[PDB]
Formats: sequence, structure tokens, C-alpha cells
Amino acid sequence: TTLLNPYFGEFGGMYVPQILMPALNQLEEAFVSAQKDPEFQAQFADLLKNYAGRPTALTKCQNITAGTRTTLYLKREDLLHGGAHKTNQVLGQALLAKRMGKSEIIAETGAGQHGVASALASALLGLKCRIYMGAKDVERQSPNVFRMRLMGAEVIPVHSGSATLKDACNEALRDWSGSYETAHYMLGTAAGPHPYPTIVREFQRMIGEETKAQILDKEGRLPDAVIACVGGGSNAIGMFADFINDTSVGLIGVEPGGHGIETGEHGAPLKHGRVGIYFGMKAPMMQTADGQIEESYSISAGLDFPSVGPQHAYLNSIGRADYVSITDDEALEAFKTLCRHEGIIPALESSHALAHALKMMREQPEKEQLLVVNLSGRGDKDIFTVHDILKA
Amino acid sequence: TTLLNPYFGEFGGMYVPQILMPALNQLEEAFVSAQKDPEFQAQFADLLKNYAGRPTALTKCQNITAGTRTTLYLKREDLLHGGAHKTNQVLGQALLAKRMGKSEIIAETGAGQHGVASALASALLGLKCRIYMGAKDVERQSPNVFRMRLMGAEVIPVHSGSATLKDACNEALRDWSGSYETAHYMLGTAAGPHPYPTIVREFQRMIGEETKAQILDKEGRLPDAVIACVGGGSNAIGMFADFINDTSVGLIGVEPGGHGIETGEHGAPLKHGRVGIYFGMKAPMMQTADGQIEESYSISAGLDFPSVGPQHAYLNSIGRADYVSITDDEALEAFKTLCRHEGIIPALESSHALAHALKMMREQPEKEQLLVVNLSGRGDKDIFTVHDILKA
Amino acid sequence: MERYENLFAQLNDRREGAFVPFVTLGDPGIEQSLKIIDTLIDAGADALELGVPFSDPLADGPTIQNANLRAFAAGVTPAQCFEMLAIIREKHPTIPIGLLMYANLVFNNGIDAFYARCEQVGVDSVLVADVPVEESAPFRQAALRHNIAPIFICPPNADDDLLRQVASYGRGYTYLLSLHHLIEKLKEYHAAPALQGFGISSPEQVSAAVRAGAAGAISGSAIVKIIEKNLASPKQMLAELRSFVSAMKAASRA
Amino acid sequence: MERYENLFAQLNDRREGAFVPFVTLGDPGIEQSLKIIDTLIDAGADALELGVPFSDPLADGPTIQNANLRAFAAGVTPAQCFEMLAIIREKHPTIPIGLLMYANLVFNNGIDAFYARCEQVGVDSVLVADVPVEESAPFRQAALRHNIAPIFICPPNADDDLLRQVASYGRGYTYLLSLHHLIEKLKEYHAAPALQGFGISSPEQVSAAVRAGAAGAISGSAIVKIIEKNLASPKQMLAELRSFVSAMKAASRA
Ligand SMILES: O=P(O)(O)OCCCc1c[nH]c2ccccc12
Ligand SMILES: O=P(O)(O)OCCCc1c[nH]c2ccccc12
Ligand SMILES: *Cc1c(COP(=O)(O)O)cnc(C)c1O
Ligand SMILES: *Cc1c(COP(=O)(O)O)cnc(C)c1O
Ligand code: NA
Ligand code: NA
Repeated sequence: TTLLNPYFGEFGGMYVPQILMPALNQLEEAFVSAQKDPEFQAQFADLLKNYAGRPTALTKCQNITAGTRTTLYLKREDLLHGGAHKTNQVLGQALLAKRMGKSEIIAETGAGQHGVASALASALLGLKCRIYMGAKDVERQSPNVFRMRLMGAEVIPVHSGSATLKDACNEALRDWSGSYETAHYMLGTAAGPHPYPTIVREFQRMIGEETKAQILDKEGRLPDAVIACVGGGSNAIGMFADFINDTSVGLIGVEPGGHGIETGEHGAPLKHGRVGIYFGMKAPMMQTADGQIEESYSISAGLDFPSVGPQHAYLNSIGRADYVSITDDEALEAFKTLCRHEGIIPALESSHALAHALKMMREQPEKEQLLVVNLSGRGDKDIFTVHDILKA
Repeated sequence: TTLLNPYFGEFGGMYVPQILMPALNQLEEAFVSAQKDPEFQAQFADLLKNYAGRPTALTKCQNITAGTRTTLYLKREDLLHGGAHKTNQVLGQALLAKRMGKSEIIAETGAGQHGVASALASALLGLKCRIYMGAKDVERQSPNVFRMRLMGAEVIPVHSGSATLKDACNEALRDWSGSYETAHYMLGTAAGPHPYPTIVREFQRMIGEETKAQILDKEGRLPDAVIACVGGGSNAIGMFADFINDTSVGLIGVEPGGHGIETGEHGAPLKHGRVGIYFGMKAPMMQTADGQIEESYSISAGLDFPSVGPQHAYLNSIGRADYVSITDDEALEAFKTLCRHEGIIPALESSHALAHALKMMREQPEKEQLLVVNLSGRGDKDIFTVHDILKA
Repeated sequence: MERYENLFAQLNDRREGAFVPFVTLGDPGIEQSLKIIDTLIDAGADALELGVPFSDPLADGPTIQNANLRAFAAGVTPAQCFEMLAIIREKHPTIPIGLLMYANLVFNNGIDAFYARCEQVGVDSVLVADVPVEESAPFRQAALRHNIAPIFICPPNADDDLLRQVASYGRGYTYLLSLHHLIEKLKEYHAAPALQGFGISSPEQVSAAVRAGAAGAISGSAIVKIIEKNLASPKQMLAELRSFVSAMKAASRA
Repeated sequence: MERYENLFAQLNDRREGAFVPFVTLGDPGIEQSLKIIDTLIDAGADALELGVPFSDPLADGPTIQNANLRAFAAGVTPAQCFEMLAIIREKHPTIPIGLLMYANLVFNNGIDAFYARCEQVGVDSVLVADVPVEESAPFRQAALRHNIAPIFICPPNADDDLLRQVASYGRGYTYLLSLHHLIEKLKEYHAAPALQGFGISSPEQVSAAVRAGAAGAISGSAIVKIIEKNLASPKQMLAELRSFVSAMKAASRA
């Protein structure tokens, strides 16, 4: 039994070993309680404002759209403390862990942004943090690994399986199965077993709420579409949530097309995978014809989650949101364009969302449209990657 | 003749070759005009808010001060677009350049933060930007150099002299002497010839104005002291300005002590240099007994300006502000402490200011005091430096 | 078929506990794995619990995680596992055979098709490690339609409602994960006989499980370690597996 | 002393322009620099403009920047420069000697002390490159008290107020940086005789400056380049300096 619906249509659920169910039920109950607690809401709002820097700006990009009938705004999650939207939800989950009397945090991370965010939230809130990271990811993210250690977190390399994000995801679950009494598993995206998709969306929903108030203030109307990259689905569902009931607002999720969908080397399970059951949920997955889970490929390390949040699969199924893909080269071109024309270095993740907005604009330049791209993070971290590619 | 006083007591002035005086007078006149122009003020406020992310948060640091009678807040310039306070004033100077009908920007940079900020402001505002950087600095700041190029700026290595910041400063002036008709020299700190010390302070003064409103809101009184690192003096004078007439508020500037004042390897000309005339002003300088200008040394690349803003020398002389120094090791310890206890990675520049606040707290733990440290920038850029040192 | 029912009836007639080893199919290769399984049976295994290698065995400890990797290194696929299962059943008609599966491999090409394939090759039960009772409906329904026993784990804590669900939903045997109260309650609610599992690695643990009221004990990591330890010597591997299983099974006898 | 006044009177009696080379003291070494200066004089220099190496010559172009670096590489200090200046004056009693200084080197140990040292060694003028008329008061006052001519640059544009200030404030000569209107106005306001400078590198430029009404021409980069070009051959260096100065001075004659 649960207090909230674990499914979005056919997607979602709680596909975890029996031993983990009490942890999920405990978390769901604490969450429902926290959401009705004005004190919890005030403490969360306070950290978001005074520690993380909310609200984040909504920046109009006139130089990029000059000569077309597209008006483009960027929701500036790149200006959030930590440099990405991940910070919002780790602060809420950290407060939930404390609400449950937990003193420890367990987290998984691929590119390391979630590890960094979990570590910073744990440092601020006095939680003892341990992070699982696939050894291949550890190897290629030494900067993020060192930040986690400076912040007091223990980083544990995972060598099992492919030694990447999904393997770290399995190890986090394994750990929690036996330590949930004193540790909270701080899941990094709007995926996994209920109640995580729900919790993560609610702790990222201020992105869309602010965007709505900011766009109404600046344009006196809602956007024609809000566009966000989709790795696991948290920044996108955070931007989409408050607009779901505004039927006129398009919700466009952008998955990584990698070297191109036809190459098979991509990270677009929602539109090009097959529904499966893994990581505690039923959702579209990157998997072999046999049912073995595979990695997502993208020039962007952070769009590496091999599945997608169940609410996105659901919004897609009913036609409420549309999902598309953007290739590595398209994302790189958008990264370059934003740097040169607006002086903003976007994360390569976010660059996928920008790349799709640029296509909407460039393909029909005389189409009048008000677009908001969720700039989920800053791209300082991608400078070396982009440099080498350009050097190549 | 000038519209405004070029001096702060005996310090300041316009010590430039005759050929550059018309450029300084033109700039001063445009500045005075802009400051009275409500439209210029609105355009500047708009970019600061919607593009740069102002106001920045004022974060209370309870974990750092636990057990003492010190209450410490950090003014979060690290959350400003670009990651440091430099962004504020480059946007104002870029708008001034446009007010004067200039289409090009010239800038100098040491550690590269100012180059990056000048490049981003130029990209946003459609100015053609060229940056001078000493070749030794180019060599050790390839990440910042590449960001400047991604943003469309031309980066010009300076091999003359010591091939560092002061040499780039000389080359910027040289260039401008012949191009001021169409180019604006975007000076990077509150130093150099009038009107720059004045302009830079006014375009950074929102730091202190916001801090004052935020601290009054949160504590109902002014701080006992505001503390800021002093490289050239811009972030410090930006924090200090609005408090100058609040006699009860201490203004503490922190210069880099490097390996220790007694070693001579430091960057504390205000308290340990000798007044000289260079870079267009009369001010305390790092110089030989003979009068040759020397480099400032600090573990922090950004506290490399070999002199200090004339207004700081003046505030020091009359006893309105107090200047102290913090060594490399003290700054590193503060960097570590903030990361571990608040989950904020501070710039090593800013870490000097934090290190001094920590000393004020630790030395007299039962002294009741409300302190604000200007966290002038984020420290992602210093992770490698700190790592190697700790590895060493 | 009623292989588990028949087994437990026979064991009860002999006041004997069941000893059930677990191995990963195809670890360290198909041929060696088939020899390992025949050795476990000849050595006295009463039933078998067999894992199909899955890419993300999030309910498995290091030892089994490594067995999955060895099987994958050998190219083992679920299809090959089902080929092995038919060969195993063809050689051993009465031993109960239970699969330890991950949900995706069951759901992949259709839940009903999966249980139909299990029935076709002669498997007797399926324990889907990541399907709690709350999500088990389609799985147990399909299992029951194809005469496959759906196995459920009764966790260490397990409140009363859970014990009642596990007793109602499962068949064949109840997997008792890491005591007397859990066992008495399972019996009270007429649950399938309990097989105790989780770290069983010595004979005294097998005798203690039987003394506690469990119908037997499952041992996997202890078995898999022997494979891991003797990879360079297949003959020694089989000799050590025989010795260990013989000892563990002896401990289950009255 | 009145060396500039005497020089210009003599040159005027001969309807002749002044040719004034500039070199950096101590470039490429003290000994070679003293030989270079004697060669410039023997070759026909009417006066000398001499730079004291400074760490941050922000008013200097690349050629002179490099001369400063060579002098520093040789360990040249302002003190050594003043030692050279006394030796130069001791050998040449009437040639006007002007220093090209940066403000810090003048202000360093006291502005008045600096001009007192200039007077002691026999220097005739000082042009502080980074001191505009607006900040010149202490410098020109100290210069005048020690019988040193303070030299000011009249920039290409220079409005009327500036021409009037330069005419009133300067002595010795007016440095005319990069025309007829500037020259006529300087004469109208009774400014010190104008020496045209900035890129003068050929004889025709010297004759043109004199034709335009200037009292002479200053050439520095063109001279310093000859030093730069012949570093490996000091003898050839001096021969080429002699040839160039002789040509430039010939162009100034009626
Ligand atoms: O001896 P042990 O502790 O390794 O138990 C091995 C039991 C069979 C077994 C292997 N992998 C699993 C995942 C979930 C439940 C049971 C299993
Ligand atoms: O021949 P040119 O163009 O190098 O002029 C050389 C004039 C002497 C000279 C050398 N460095 C200076 C700085 C300011 C004003 C004049 C000078
Ligand atoms: C982690 C990351 C993402 C991908 O995760 P989502 O859960 O899909 O939002 C997107 N943008 C940035 C900058 C990230 O760090
Ligand atoms: C450049 C820099 C400084 C030093 O310059 P000031 O003009 O003294 O403020 C201080 N902090 C940061 C983060 C900087 O980038
Ligand atoms: Na994905
Ligand atoms: Na300084």
C-alpha cells in the first residue's frame, strides 16, 4: 500500500527487493508529511533563497534570435549554487533525511554533478555523505571527485558491471537496503522507484513556477513552449510541472542523440528504447534485444542515465509532452553559439535543449514563438571537452 | 581640469602620457553624464538583475561559527554570472563604452577572470573585445584563455617586462593611447588613473548596498565589520562604499601575505610597500629600493595587482579602514574550512577575507561580533592548485 | 508438476532438511557450469536455485556479481541458459529447479511468454529478486497459469501483513532471508515450506535452520566462492564443490 | 646653465635644424652605451635624449621596450645611469643632455632630490613621460629650482589651452609629437623651440621638420634599431650609428 500513486499510467512503480520496501514506504510517508508542514516548506525556501541563490534569473537572448520572430529566454539554473539545477532537490532530500532522523546520506553519480550537489548539501546540513560512482566515471571526473572530498564526502568507486552510472545506481540501492535505518539514499534524478520520481519533481518544481511568474512579468503571457534536456528527467520535469495544466504551453524534452539515432550510439531511450523494468521502475530503457541494460552515449557526460523518469514516458504517451533528440554536433554548435552571442557558457547537457530551440527558430524564422530553454547548468566543466574536440 | 576630484587625499591622480588625457577626460564626462541618466541606470540595473543574477544572496554560516559569539555572513558574489564580482563593473563599463559610441573594448587580465568578464560583457553587448595578458599568465591560465576565445574575444599575450599583469596593464594603456577614439579601455580594478578608481567603485557599490539591506533585514542592524580581500581593490571598495559613512561599521581589507610578510614574497603593498607613481596613479606599490615595479606574490593568482586602489590607501591613512594580510597557508585553511563546513568552494582570493574573519572569531571566541565577508568569487578554478599543494 | 511438494514430502518422511545450492548458469562457462550442476546433484543437492546472468543484479552481493561477470565474459545469454535448463532437466527428472531472475529478463519479451518457456523446459519456480509482493500480481498470475511456483522473499523484519501476503502468494517454498517467529507465523498462515538463506556457509548453519523449523537451507555465495577459487583448476573445483555440498547435505539429515 | 638656449641660438645663426638622437642608457651595456653616445656626438648629434631603464615604460614602443630589457639584462640601475651621465658631461661640456624619465624614478627618493642630482651631474632637461601638464606642478617647480628644463609633449591634437600650458610650462625645447598650426601656435605663445619626434627615421623627415618650422628632430627607435641589429658586432654597430647620424644631421643643414 502507498499514500500516493506510484505510477504515471503504465510507468513507474516500486520494483525493488522486498527488503527495501519499508525504506520506500517510510520515505513516502515522511515526504507527504513534509509537504504539509509549513515549517519544512519555510526551511527549504530559506535554504533555496539564502544559500542556493533562488530565484534564478530568466534571461532574454536577443542576440541569438535577431532577425527571426522567435523570442528566447533562458531559465538560469546555471547561476544556482553548484552550477546546476541539481542543488534544488538535494537540499530538499537532505532536509527530508533530517526530518526522518537520519544522519547519513548515500548518493550515486555519473558525471559527478549529483555527487557534488549531494556532498554540498550534506556538508551544509551536517550529514555524513558517501557517494557511489562507477570507476570509469571516477577516472574521467577527477575534478568533481576532488570537490566531493573537499566537501567531506566519501567517494566509493564501483567496479561492477560497466563501472558507470547504472552500476553506481545498483550499488547505492544495495547499500541502502542494509543501512536505511540511519541513512537516506539521495537519488539524483526523477527516476527510480516511487516515491523518488514524485519527490524529485516536487523539489525541482520551483524552476517552472519561477519561470511562469517571470515570463508573465516580462511578456504578459505564457511561453509557447518550454524546452529542457532529459538525462534522467529532473530538470525537465522541474521546468514542466507548473505548466502541465496550461494546455497551450508546449513541453519539449530533449534526449541526447549522441552520434545519431541511426548509429545506435545515443541516449534517447524514451523515443528510441524499449520499456523494461530496472532501477526500481518500469520505464523506457537502453537495453539489448535480450533485456540486458546498456549505457547511454552522449558527448555530455550528464545525460548518461540509461532510462528516463516514468512521468516523462507518461506525458509522452498521452501527447502532453513531446520528446526529440539532439546530436553531439548540434549540442556543440549550440554551446558555441551561446558563448559567442550571449557570453554564457552552457553545460553541454543544457546545450541539447538550446540546440533544439535554435532548430525551432532556424527552421521557421518567421514563425512567431516565445520559447524558454531551461539552462540546467553552466559549462565551465565542459571547456576541456569542447576544446579537444575543436582541436581534433 | 576635471569634473570630479582625481585624488583621495594624496593618492590617485592621472599620471598618464599627455596623449591619453583626452581619453580620460572624455570617459569622466561620459561617466558623470551616465550617472545622472535614469535610462543608463535602468539598463545597467536590468543587466545586473536579469543577466548577471543580482541581487546575490547573503548566506549565514552557522556551522563555521558554532560555539563562538561570532555571527558570520558571506555576501555571495561567487553566485554572480561569471563566478566573481568582476562581472558587475564590466557590464557598467561596457554600457559606458556604448554610451560614448565606442564599438571596441580593450582589457588587461592577470589570472584571467577580468579577461573572461570583459569578454562576456563584450559578447552580450556587441562589442569587439581584445584582451592583453602577460605571456606567463597566458601559459598558466589556459582555461580562462579558452573561455575568452569561445566568447569571441581576441587574446593578446604580452611578452614585455615580467610578462605578467603589470605588463599587460602597460600594453593596454599603450593600445588605447592610439585607439581611444573607437575603443574603450575596460580597466579591471579600482585603480589606475582617474576616473577609473571612481568608476569601478560606483559600478561595484551594489555589493555593499545589497549587503546593508540584507543584513538589516536579517539582523536588524549593521555589521560590526565587513571584510574583503584586496588585490587591486574593486570588490573591497564595492563592499565598503555604502558603509563608509556608517562610522560604527569596520572596513577591513585583506591583502595577500603570500609566504609571509617577512619573506618579502607577498602582495601587500598598502601596508608593506612604498608610495610610488605607476599605472597612472600615485599609490602604494610593490617596488625595489630603486623604484622599479615588482610583482605581487600570492598563492592566489587574482591578488596579483602590484599596487592598490588609491581610495584604499586614503581610507587607510585617515583610519577609516584597516588593512591586514593573510598568508597562503591561512587562505588555504579557510578554503578547506568553507568547503567542509558550508559546502561552498570559495575563490582563493576570497579565502583571504574569510581567513581573516576566522582569525577574528578564533582569537576572541567570546567576543560578540557580526561579520560579513565578501565572497568575491567561487573556487572551482582553484581546485587543481589546492589539490597539488595538498598532494605535495 | 509438483516437484517441490514431492521433495518436501519425501524429506519430511525422512525427518530431513533440504539443502539447496545456488549457482549462476554459465559460470564460468556453459560446459563447466553443466558439470558443476551435475556435481552439486550427485553430491546431494535436494533442489537447485539457478541465476540467469543479468547486467544489473542490484539484489546481489559481490560474490554473485562476479559470477555474473564471469558468465558474461563467456558470452552467456538467457537463451543459452534455457538451453542448459532443458539439458539439466533431461538428465534429472525430479529435482526441483528454481530460477533467480531479475524483472527485466522476465518482462522483456512478455511475462506470460517467460513463464511459458520455464514450463516448457521443466523449471519449477521463479524468484524475481526485484519484484516485491506489491508489484507481483502479473508475475505470480503468469507463474500459476504455467504451473510455475512464484517464490517470494520473507525479509528479516516482515510485518504481519507481509507474512500473510507471502504465505498466500507464494508456492513451492518461501525464501526466508535471514527467526522462529517468522517461521511459526509462516506455518500458521500455511505458507510454502521455508528455505532459509543469506550467508549459509557451514554445516552447523544447515542443522540450525532445520532445528529452527525451516524446511531447509539455500547456500549460494559459499558455493560460488568455490568456483571463484578454483577457476584455474576445474577438476579441483568439482572436487571441492562435491566435498562442500556433501558436508552441507549431511548436516540436514536426522 | 643655458645649453639649449645656446644651442638653438647657434643653430639659428647657421639656419640649421637640430638633430637629436635618443638612446637608452646602458643599452646594451654601460661600456658599449658610453661608446655609442660618443659616436652619436662625434657623428653630429646636436643634443642627446637619454632614457633611464624603467621596469614599466608604458609610453614606449617595442623598440625602446627591448632596449630597456637589454639594459636591465646588463644590470643597469638609475644610479649607474647617473654615473654615466657625469662621465658623458665631463667629456662633452656644451651638448644639451635631456633625460626621458618615468615618474616613479623621479618621485622615488624625492622629486626635489632627483632634479638636484640632475643638476649635479650636468643634465639639462627632463621629460617625464607619464606626467601630463595637469600633474606637472611639483616636477616643473623642482626642475626650475635646479636649473633643469622641464620638457613637455605637445600631442598631435592638443587643443589651444594645452598649447598655452605647454608653452608656459616647458623650457629648453617643446617635444612635438607627430602640424604647421601646432608649430605656429607654439611660436605665438613663445614656447620653447619645437623638436619634432615620433618615427623620425630618415633624412627627408629631418629636412621636412625644419621646413615646417620646427627647430629640429628627435630620432630614437631608428637609432635603437641599429643597436638591436648589430648586437653581435659592436664595431659594425658604431659604424652604422655614425653613418645614420651623419646622414640625419646633414639633412638639418641649410
Ligand atoms: O548464500 P547467499 O547469501 O549468497 O544466498 C544465495 C541465495 C540465492 C540468491 C542469489 N541471488 C539472489 C538475489 C535475491 C535473493 C536470493 C538470491
Ligand atoms: O623615434 P621615436 O619615435 O622612437 O621617438 C623617440 C623619442 C624619445 C623617446 C623615447 N621614449 C619616449 C617616451 C615618451 C616620449 C618620448 C620618448
Ligand atoms: C545532471 C544534469 C542534467 C541531467 O539530469 P536530469 O535529471 O535529466 O535533469 C542536466 N543538466 C545538467 C547541467 C546536469 O548536471
Ligand atoms: C580579480 C579578483 C579579486 C581581486 O581584485 P579586486 O579588484 O581587488 O577585487 C578578488 N576576488 C576575485 C574572485 C577575483 O576574481
Ligand atoms: Na536517459
Ligand atoms: Na595589490
